[PDB]
Amino acid sequence: MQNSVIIVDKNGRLEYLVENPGGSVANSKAATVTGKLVHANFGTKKDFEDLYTPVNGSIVIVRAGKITFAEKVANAESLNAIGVLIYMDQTKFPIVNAELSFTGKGKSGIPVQTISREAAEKLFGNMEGDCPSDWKTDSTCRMVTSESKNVKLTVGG
Ligand code: NA
Ligand code: NA
Repeated sequence: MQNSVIIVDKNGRLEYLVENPGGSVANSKAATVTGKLVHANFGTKKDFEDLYTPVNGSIVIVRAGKITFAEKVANAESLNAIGVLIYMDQTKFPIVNAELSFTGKGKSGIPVQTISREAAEKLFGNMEGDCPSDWKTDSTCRMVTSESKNVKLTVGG
């Protein structure tokens, strides 16, 4: 279903293909979105409450775990995020059979994509701000993209 995660420079001339994930998120809306990438830990409600950066109008990246993918997306949707990236921090191997179950059996309101940990680590290289020690995640974790960088998420259909 031809998915792609791309870091685009705000000068409009440079971009860097992070990953074209072979796996698709079942019931994700098919679209392309571009904006800031904000790390929201696991995407739980408390994670979003303790977040400094407003996710409204931004792509959020979350770790798999604690809650379903649908609940992560539903919280990001509620806070007016434009897209969601999901990755596992405990393995390099990609998420398989990623799935979104919503009331009414419909799709997400925003594009949702699973990415490998290597892909997440690449995004973190273009991101600033150490993640809180309380998250108990890899030292490569970063919070928000630098001002000169946006993430272009494309989920195909
Ligand atoms: Na940014
Ligand atoms: Na849940």
